[PDB]
Amino acid sequence: ALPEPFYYLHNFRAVLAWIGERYADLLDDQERAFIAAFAELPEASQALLVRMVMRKGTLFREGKLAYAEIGDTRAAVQPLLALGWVDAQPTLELAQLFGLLKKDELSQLFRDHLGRANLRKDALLERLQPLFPEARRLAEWQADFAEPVYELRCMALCDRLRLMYFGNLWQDWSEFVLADLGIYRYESVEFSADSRGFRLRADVDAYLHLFDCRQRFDLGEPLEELLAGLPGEPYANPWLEGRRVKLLFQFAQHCEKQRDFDLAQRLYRQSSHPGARLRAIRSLERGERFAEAHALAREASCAPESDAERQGLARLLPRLQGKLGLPRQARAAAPEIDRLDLCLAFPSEPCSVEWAVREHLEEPGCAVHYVENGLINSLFGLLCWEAIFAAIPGAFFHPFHSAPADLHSADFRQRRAALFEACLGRLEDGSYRDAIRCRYRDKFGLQSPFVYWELLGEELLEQALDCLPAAHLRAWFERLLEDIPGNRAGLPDLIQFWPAQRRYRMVEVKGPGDRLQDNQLRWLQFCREREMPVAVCYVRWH
DNA sequence: GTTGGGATTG
DNA sequence: GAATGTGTGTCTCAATCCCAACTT
DNA sequence: TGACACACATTCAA
Ligand SMILES: [Ca+2]
Ligand SMILES: [Ca+2]
Repeated sequence: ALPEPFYYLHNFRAVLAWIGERYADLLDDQERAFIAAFAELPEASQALLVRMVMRKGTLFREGKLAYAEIGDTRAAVQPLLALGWVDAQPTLELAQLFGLLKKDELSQLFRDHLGRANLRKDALLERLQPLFPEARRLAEWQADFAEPVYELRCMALCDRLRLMYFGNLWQDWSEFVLADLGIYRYESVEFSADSRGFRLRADVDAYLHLFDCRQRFDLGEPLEELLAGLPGEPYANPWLEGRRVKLLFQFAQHCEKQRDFDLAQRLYRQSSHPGARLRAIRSLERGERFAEAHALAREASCAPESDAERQGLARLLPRLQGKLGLPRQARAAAPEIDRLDLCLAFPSEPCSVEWAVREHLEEPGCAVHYVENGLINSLFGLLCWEAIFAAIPGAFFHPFHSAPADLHSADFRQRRAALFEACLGRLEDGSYRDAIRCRYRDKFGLQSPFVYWELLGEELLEQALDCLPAAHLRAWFERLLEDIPGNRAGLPDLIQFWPAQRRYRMVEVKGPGDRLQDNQLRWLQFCREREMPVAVCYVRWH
């Protein structure tokens, strides 16, 4: 509904300029030649090229290329044919033709070799691939097919550019029009004109290779040839080693699901990924090598990766000490968790077990809310908003940031320690209550990692602000900062407020067929050692 | 005719 | 009865087409 | 496009 018909080409020329000035030193010979050559195309053909780069395929029937802004599809496509950037009569493997053509058209083309039953499209290919392994020009499948198919052949450079400008490959160019329409509305940070996503080109190239390995894997191919291509020595850049170490982790998971534990051990062991060490032990155990398992677990319990790894090691060590001759480690006492049982009539009809306990528990002198990590994450997101989106160098390179780029980075707290000391300071004097309504009214709806506007109504915001102790908020917000990925979930299903007694209690509801998860248990027990009001409500039916 | 999942699209 | 492995649904931007599968 | 929580199945060491 915005004016201009060509906005998407304005936006693409826009990103070409931005990579021209910000990434100038990072471009190559072949690449900088592309940005130059692109600017010389007619407006009609530059527009078509942006359409194909923005749609799903690398392959298109001329028929699917109808656009009003560009009059003729065939006319606009010639200057692109000249650079070899768009192929006509490209080569299509059997499977790819099944994408381009309807089942009607495919039925006739292979009309000979389908006699058996009329059957599905996914099924045809299964029975039709052994007959047609080879790939052919579109002309060599049916010689008279008069509709071109186009293959955009320069797409690799475009993803390299998209990756450099955005700094993660999941965001589309559609980020532009959505922001303009006011659909996804982002916070605007003012960062330096020299700040950018990637420093070295070898950083871009490495990200791109890891992305290639999961692409080739989520299709597959064996890892046996993939781990040939991955580096066997850690990456220079920390964020890359983050990405690589995670990739290794997920490959090892796929191994474990195929019951290949001897390889699973080798893979987990060379990933630094969270809980990788644990899956390594549990993998060795699954593969019946108990001797190595026990030694790894003993090594881990000495300086454990996390409270969650402590929590799992507290199960693995004694079982291993069981299948080995060793004396068991008597596990710890737990403070216990405040039990509440409810016998409720049947659904009918569902209506989750959680919602039902919310209506049951409301006194009405009691108010009860369904918020899962919504309320603590959100209050934190509001209070520390000015610290989170603080303009720290290399934390923002574009307009579309939903969270700082350094968010999971280990020293992220330390770099902002100023504004965090200030925002966390508002708990010590009274100023947090007003400050949170201030960031809340001003910043409502803006995309942020922690703030669930959907969840946070006026009633819940001010009920929580006056029933939640300043000091308990200090505790939870400090714990949240200790491991951002590892502590932002586990929180309970419900929180209830008694505003007259300015009390609250958080309640986890477990229907039959759920137990308390490990991270949930950490959250409950952390509160319970701090003498915070949490409780677990287990429901039975009758 | 209906679903229902996808792409596409501003 | 724990403790595991493993499968499923919910978020969605919303509106519109275009197909493939099912149901009449 | 995952991250989360839940639901259900399987396999064990008390
Ligand atoms: Ca829940
Ligand atoms: Ca629950």
